[PDB]
Amino acid sequence: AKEKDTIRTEGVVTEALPNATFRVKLDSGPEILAYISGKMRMHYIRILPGDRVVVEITPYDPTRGRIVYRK
Amino acid sequence: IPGEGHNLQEHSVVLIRGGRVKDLPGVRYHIVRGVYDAAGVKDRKKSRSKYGTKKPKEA
RNA sequence: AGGCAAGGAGGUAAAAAUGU
RNA sequence: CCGAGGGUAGGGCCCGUGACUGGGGCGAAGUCGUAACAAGGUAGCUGUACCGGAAGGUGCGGCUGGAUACCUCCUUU
RNA sequence: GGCGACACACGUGCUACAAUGCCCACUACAAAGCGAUGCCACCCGGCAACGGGGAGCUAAUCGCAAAAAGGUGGGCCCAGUUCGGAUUGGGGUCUGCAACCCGACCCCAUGAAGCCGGAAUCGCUAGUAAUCGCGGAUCAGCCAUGCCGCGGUGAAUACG
RNA sequence: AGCUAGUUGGUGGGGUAAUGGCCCACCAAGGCGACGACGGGUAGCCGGUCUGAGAGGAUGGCCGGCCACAGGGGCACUGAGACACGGGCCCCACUCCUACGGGAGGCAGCAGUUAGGAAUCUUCCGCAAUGGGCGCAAGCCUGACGGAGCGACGCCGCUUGGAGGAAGAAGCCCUUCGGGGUGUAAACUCCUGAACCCGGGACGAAACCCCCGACGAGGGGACUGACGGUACCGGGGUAAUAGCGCCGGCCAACUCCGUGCCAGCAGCCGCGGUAAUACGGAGGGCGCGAGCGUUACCCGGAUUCACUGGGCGUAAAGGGCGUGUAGGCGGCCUGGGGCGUCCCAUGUGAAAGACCACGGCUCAACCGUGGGGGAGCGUGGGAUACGCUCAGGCUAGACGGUGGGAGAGGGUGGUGGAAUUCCCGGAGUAGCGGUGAAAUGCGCAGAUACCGGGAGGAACGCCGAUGGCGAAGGCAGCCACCUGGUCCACCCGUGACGCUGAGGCGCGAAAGCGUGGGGAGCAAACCGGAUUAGAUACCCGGGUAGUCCACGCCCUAAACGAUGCGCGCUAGGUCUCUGGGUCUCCUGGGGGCCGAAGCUAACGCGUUAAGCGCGCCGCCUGGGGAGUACGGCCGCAAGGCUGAAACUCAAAGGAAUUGACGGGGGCCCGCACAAGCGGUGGAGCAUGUGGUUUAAUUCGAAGCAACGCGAAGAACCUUACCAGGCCUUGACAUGCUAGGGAACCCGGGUGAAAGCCUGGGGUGCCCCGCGAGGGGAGCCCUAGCACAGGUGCUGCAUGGC
RNA sequence: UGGAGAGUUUGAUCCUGGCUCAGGGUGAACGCUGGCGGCGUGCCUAAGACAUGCAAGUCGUGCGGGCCGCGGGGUUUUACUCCGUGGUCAGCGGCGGACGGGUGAGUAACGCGUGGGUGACCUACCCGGAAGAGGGGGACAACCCGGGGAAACUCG
Ligand SMILES: [Mg+2]
Ligand SMILES: [Mg+2]
Ligand SMILES: [Mg+2]
Ligand SMILES: [Mg+2]
Ligand SMILES: [Mg+2]
Ligand SMILES: [Mg+2]
Ligand SMILES: [Mg+2]
Ligand SMILES: [Mg+2]
Ligand SMILES: [Mg+2]
Ligand SMILES: [Mg+2]
Ligand SMILES: [Mg+2]
Ligand SMILES: [Mg+2]
Ligand SMILES: [Mg+2]
Ligand SMILES: [Mg+2]
Ligand SMILES: [Mg+2]
Ligand SMILES: [Mg+2]
Ligand SMILES: [Mg+2]
Ligand SMILES: [Mg+2]
Ligand SMILES: [Mg+2]
Ligand SMILES: [Mg+2]
Ligand SMILES: [Mg+2]
Ligand SMILES: [Mg+2]
Ligand SMILES: [Mg+2]
Ligand SMILES: [Mg+2]
Ligand SMILES: [Mg+2]
Ligand SMILES: [Mg+2]
Ligand SMILES: [Mg+2]
Ligand SMILES: [Mg+2]
Ligand SMILES: [Mg+2]
Ligand SMILES: [Mg+2]
Ligand SMILES: [Mg+2]
Ligand SMILES: [Mg+2]
Ligand SMILES: [Mg+2]
Ligand SMILES: [Mg+2]
Ligand SMILES: [Mg+2]
Ligand SMILES: [Mg+2]
Ligand SMILES: [Mg+2]
Ligand SMILES: [Mg+2]
Ligand SMILES: [Mg+2]
Ligand SMILES: [Mg+2]
Ligand SMILES: [Mg+2]
Ligand SMILES: [Mg+2]
Ligand SMILES: [Mg+2]
Ligand SMILES: [Mg+2]
Ligand SMILES: [Mg+2]
Ligand SMILES: [Mg+2]
Ligand SMILES: [Mg+2]
Ligand SMILES: [Mg+2]
Ligand SMILES: [Mg+2]
Ligand SMILES: [Mg+2]
Ligand SMILES: [Mg+2]
Ligand SMILES: [Mg+2]
Ligand SMILES: [Mg+2]
Ligand SMILES: [Mg+2]
Ligand SMILES: [Mg+2]
Ligand SMILES: [Mg+2]
Ligand SMILES: [Mg+2]
Ligand SMILES: [Mg+2]
Ligand SMILES: [Mg+2]
Ligand SMILES: [Mg+2]
Ligand SMILES: [Mg+2]
Ligand SMILES: [Mg+2]
Ligand SMILES: [Mg+2]
Ligand SMILES: [Mg+2]
Ligand SMILES: [Mg+2]
Ligand SMILES: [Mg+2]
Ligand SMILES: [Mg+2]
Ligand SMILES: [Mg+2]
Ligand SMILES: [Mg+2]
Ligand SMILES: [Mg+2]
Ligand SMILES: [Mg+2]
Ligand SMILES: [Mg+2]
Ligand SMILES: [Mg+2]
Ligand SMILES: [Mg+2]
Ligand SMILES: [Mg+2]
Ligand SMILES: [Mg+2]
Ligand SMILES: [Mg+2]
Ligand SMILES: [Mg+2]
Ligand SMILES: [Mg+2]
Ligand SMILES: [Mg+2]
Ligand SMILES: [Mg+2]
Ligand SMILES: [Mg+2]
Ligand SMILES: [Mg+2]
Ligand SMILES: [Mg+2]
Ligand SMILES: [Mg+2]
Ligand SMILES: [Mg+2]
Ligand SMILES: [Mg+2]
Ligand SMILES: [Mg+2]
Ligand SMILES: [Mg+2]
Ligand SMILES: [Mg+2]
Ligand SMILES: [Mg+2]
Ligand SMILES: [Mg+2]
Ligand SMILES: [Mg+2]
Ligand SMILES: [Mg+2]
Ligand SMILES: [Mg+2]
Ligand SMILES: [Mg+2]
Ligand SMILES: [Mg+2]
Ligand SMILES: [Mg+2]
Ligand SMILES: [Mg+2]
Ligand SMILES: [Mg+2]
Repeated sequence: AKEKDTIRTEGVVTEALPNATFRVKLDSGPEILAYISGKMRMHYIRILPGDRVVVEITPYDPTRGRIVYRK
Repeated sequence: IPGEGHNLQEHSVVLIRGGRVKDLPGVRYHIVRGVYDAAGVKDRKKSRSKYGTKKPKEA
């Protein structure tokens, strides 16, 4: 079916976990371990804490975000 | 859970199938769809019997 | 004497984490 | 009398749970270093012993799955 | 209008810090290019850029164009200076519809930083480096000190 | 890993159908155990079933046999038979009624209920059959059985038509726009008629019973069907369910769009991070089809537990070595027994199944009949090669003797020098020490360097080897002693005494520990100094435990030849040590190096094989978890041996090959450094860039190989940017549709210009006509279309460069 | 009358090796789809519980007794009475209920399998044969009366 559902909200990069996973605190609030986007990985786009990044977030589990855009 | 979407909730009575999925570590089962709480992956036209989707009524 | 090596030494060898 | 079983006390075993407690596997871009792989920058690995944020280090011994050139003298053809 | 901003940084250049130099005056030697709405001789007006008149070429034939460092004569006399030329005020000239942002050039003035530059670092072995002019191409004009060329003078050193 | 006390054997007895410790009384003290007892876990067992080529591996549902058990646990009674599923007593647990004292129960009989569960059937008909029980018989029972029901739950059979029919309708899909595809598929004509309806209608059932015949044989009679009005037969008679999986590889079958490492798929590999033959859909195709898939389990594939049929140098894997017990294994000749072994005969191997043959259901599945086979085991006879055993002999193996060696073999008692260090004596003085440099450090309270003496520990240079010895661990001064192995020659003796070796005992480097000494050097820890980002480390200066000995324990190791031991075989060359010889050459025994055959994944191994064989032992069974836990054992402790699994990954790994790399090695080279001259960095300016600013300071170029670059010329243009004004088939190309005008020129107004609005002259061409006038070419102009335009994005789609 | 491999460690290879796949099968389950017939087959879990109906009876040719049945009468009747019978009801007796049916909890054991042994045995019914069946007595059910107990039942 492919559901259009996600929230394209931004956030501050709090902390770098392994893989390229980050606890990023959003515009609105809650910090979710957010993993980097595949696209980003492909174009080698690094992130460090102290950044403002676009983070696509799921309806099923609003706890695992996905860092979409290059900052 | 296979298929896109799921009316699967929390207190959902559901049938496991068995068959470890390669990716997710330590997940050795499935939910077979089209039984109890889990329902047919809606409007799959192709590989249906595997997703519990009842044959669509062609006009 | 030079040759070519056999063998003993003696000197060199010792100083290197930063991205897109 | 024997006796299913029960009681009383002691032991063993299994199951359930279990505070607390070890606790390992994985991970693409965590962190700290750089131990190891190129005399990997002090050969390594190795047993043990001691110490250390941590790989580790050092002792002793073991091993090779490790290694030997160039001038300048002396010992001689 | 902006690409030409500008608190800075960095990159390549250019010109300096002078006496082997500087400024002037005379005097000599190239190469290679380039030129017709072009190069522009020569003459006069201009401090000058330039202007006007104007021949010659269509180029080995006329031009550009003087080559510059050089040689000689003259001065300067060791200083922020006759070094150095930025910056800035004025006056011009040109080419273009037009130079405010934002042109080049001339002239008069102004005469800043800079007395050979730290760690570093670059280039180059022969006509090379260094130094000195000249030409082109883009081009109305030119921000070109760039680039591509061309000649002039002309080294040092390479133990290893 | 030990278990056992009615436990083991006896006598006596009881009990029983009967043996018996079955039980008891009394003795005796056994009995079983690594040929794995006891304990734990698990489980009905078998004929069979599946699977496998087979060996085997799984499994024991259904059918047949046997057991056990009928809520759990006892116990008897009755009987031919039970310790008794629908009998009894008792205790327990549960439900049921109770007038609370007490009783009633038992579906693991059929059916059903409920629970648990992914999941499993109808509260069916019948006694007609066959079997059961009873009874003279009639008959009565019979949830045995016969049938029916329900479940695609399996197997098998059949249907969803058949014949024709386009150089190919439509619809859908691809297309490179022609076409292809679906596809003779359909439509349509003809045919046949599953269904369905009407008529008929079973076989299964002839006995039991009665009569004649003796109530015997034998003959005749009469009755009886749950299924079922079913099967089937005759007639009638309509075109009359297709689905599910898959389509990257394995694996049969590909294209498009959606999608963009998302949503998803996945059995593994792995697809998805804008061209997805892997996701989702579409078409198309492939597979099967009343099914098709998935899950789970089993075997298979997996020679991946390897008996057939894997192995152990390096991949997991040889125990650290001895010496041995059990066991396994065993040289040559003769003779018996004949246990193994083979053969023959027969008995057994039930039935079903499975194998074959035929037969019956319209075929088949299914079933029936008949045959055969059969691992095994029993008995009778035989055979003697092998194995076994007993007897005898033999010398090839093994051990022994006589003679002789070689040796760092082991222990013990000594002792000899060098060196270090210290003390003391001298003489002498400003440092020594150390390092890549240094610094702590010690030094005029006189160190270092030097000689004289003493003290003391410890190690044993040269010989020294690539050597020797040992079973390893290991072992080096020299001497003496005790003593181990070992080799040779002699073939003299014994006469198979052999080999291996689970356990066991012994040994077992270093470190460690315990008690006692000893302590020179050294040296963990520790304290200094440096080095450094840090330095718990290398480098230095010290320094304890330890190292040394004695006795006790620990046992590990890269205890490695990473190669278990033995014996036989299968080229040589070579160096070596050490014996023997008629000795510049043979023969033994070690230790190396290169190589035949062979082997080996290769590396390599190669008479000291990792070759060919045989014997015995150990071990392995993917990596990590992990040599970990847990248990057990051992140790005073550290810790050792033993030794998992859950989980987790698709590997981990060996050997080599190509590269890349190296603070490896050699040989080279370049303005690479050096030798030299000149600059850059510093000034100012010129330029380009970063940044920042801005409405925009277009866009690109990024270490070398971006940065006086694209730009070989930004005032406008350029210009790609921004502000604003405007233009829309549009500045530019090729056409349409039409509509009127149309070649061409000059304004005018507005405006910053552009643009917009608008005036006038201004039509000739091909012409036909006397003209009026008409049409079309060229050429623009207006409206909508085909379209242009995009310096707009992707150099990770590209060509070019 | 019998034996197939493939994918995957690497840049590539050979091997070691594991994992995975294709076959077959099942008491299966699940999904999707579903027309019929035959044949089998269907609680693999909780040997958890069980409502209701049946699942083991039968013999009057063992014998007694109750209730009704008719043929008769003795009996006017009302009895009873006598009997053959009819049938049922239990009782006693006899045989069967130990088979058949179920399940797989237990049990790793002579439980099972297999081949034997029994001078250590039994075997109702069935068959083959032999011999027999002479006499006497008795209690107990049913039945009757009497209680107990709420019932079940139960004693005298
Ligand atoms: Mg699929
Ligand atoms: Mg190292
Ligand atoms: Mg160590
Ligand atoms: Mg060492
Ligand atoms: Mg290894
Ligand atoms: Mg620019
Ligand atoms: Mg600077
Ligand atoms: Mg100054
Ligand atoms: Mg000066
Ligand atoms: Mg050169
Ligand atoms: Mg007796
Ligand atoms: Mg006993
Ligand atoms: Mg006794
Ligand atoms: Mg058990
Ligand atoms: Mg069991
Ligand atoms: Mg079994
Ligand atoms: Mg059975
Ligand atoms: Mg029960
Ligand atoms: Mg009971
Ligand atoms: Mg019982
Ligand atoms: Mg019974
Ligand atoms: Mg009983
Ligand atoms: Mg029993
Ligand atoms: Mg019952
Ligand atoms: Mg039942
Ligand atoms: Mg139910
Ligand atoms: Mg349920
Ligand atoms: Mg049934
Ligand atoms: Mg009936
Ligand atoms: Mg019968
Ligand atoms: Mg009767
Ligand atoms: Mg009945
Ligand atoms: Mg039946
Ligand atoms: Mg059927
Ligand atoms: Mg189904
Ligand atoms: Mg047809
Ligand atoms: Mg017809
Ligand atoms: Mg009919
Ligand atoms: Mg049709
Ligand atoms: Mg294919
Ligand atoms: Mg696939
Ligand atoms: Mg697809
Ligand atoms: Mg199936
Ligand atoms: Mg196998
Ligand atoms: Mg083998
Ligand atoms: Mg193997
Ligand atoms: Mg190994
Ligand atoms: Mg060994
Ligand atoms: Mg031995
Ligand atoms: Mg022996
Ligand atoms: Mg023999
Ligand atoms: Mg023997
Ligand atoms: Mg048979
Ligand atoms: Mg048969
Ligand atoms: Mg037939
Ligand atoms: Mg003998
Ligand atoms: Mg001897
Ligand atoms: Mg001797
Ligand atoms: Mg002294
Ligand atoms: Mg002899
Ligand atoms: Mg003899
Ligand atoms: Mg041993
Ligand atoms: Mg020691
Ligand atoms: Mg020291
Ligand atoms: Mg220190
Ligand atoms: Mg320090
Ligand atoms: Mg030290
Ligand atoms: Mg000690
Ligand atoms: Mg030791
Ligand atoms: Mg070694
Ligand atoms: Mg060793
Ligand atoms: Mg080893
Ligand atoms: Mg051994
Ligand atoms: Mg030796
Ligand atoms: Mg030799
Ligand atoms: Mg060969
Ligand atoms: Mg060799
Ligand atoms: Mg040799
Ligand atoms: Mg081998
Ligand atoms: Mg250990
Ligand atoms: Mg322990
Ligand atoms: Mg390797
Ligand atoms: Mg240089
Ligand atoms: Mg460059
Ligand atoms: Mg390219
Ligand atoms: Mg780019
Ligand atoms: Mg690997
Ligand atoms: Mg791979
Ligand atoms: Mg690969
Ligand atoms: Mg049926
Ligand atoms: Mg059951
Ligand atoms: Mg009766
Ligand atoms: Mg039975
Ligand atoms: Mg049943
Ligand atoms: Mg047991
Ligand atoms: Mg037996
Ligand atoms: Mg036995
Ligand atoms: Mg038997
Ligand atoms: Mg009886
Ligand atoms: Mg009597």
